[PDB]
Amino acid sequence: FQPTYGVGYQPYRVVVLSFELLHAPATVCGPKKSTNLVKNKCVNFNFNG
Amino acid sequence: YFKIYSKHTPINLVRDLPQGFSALEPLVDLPIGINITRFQTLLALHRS
Ligand SMILES: *[C@@H]1O[C@H](CO)[C@@H](O)[C@H](O)[C@H]1NC(C)=O
Repeated sequence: FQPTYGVGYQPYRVVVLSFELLHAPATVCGPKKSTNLVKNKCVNFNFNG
Repeated sequence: YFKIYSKHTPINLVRDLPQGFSALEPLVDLPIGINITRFQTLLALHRS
């Protein structure tokens, strides 16, 4: 590798992420968001499922 | 799911289990997903 190389010869860092589902409980979850709590009104609530 | 429930109790009885009521709080749930059929306690030696 040299810095004066062509774009087809320049170094590329590659990260491959492999996602598998196994019969064990899946623990790597995404960040669920949190809508600003509203009180004293008839609303549809979803607290931790 | 591996559920570990635990309770700490202050007792002063010498030999056997004391007679009483104490409900065990849930401490930690572990995502292990493995088969378990046997167990073994781990102790600590005293060296002098
Ligand atoms: C769990 O282990 C026991 C003893 O080795 C075996 O009889 C049983 O079939 C196993 N179960 C699973 C789901 O692997």
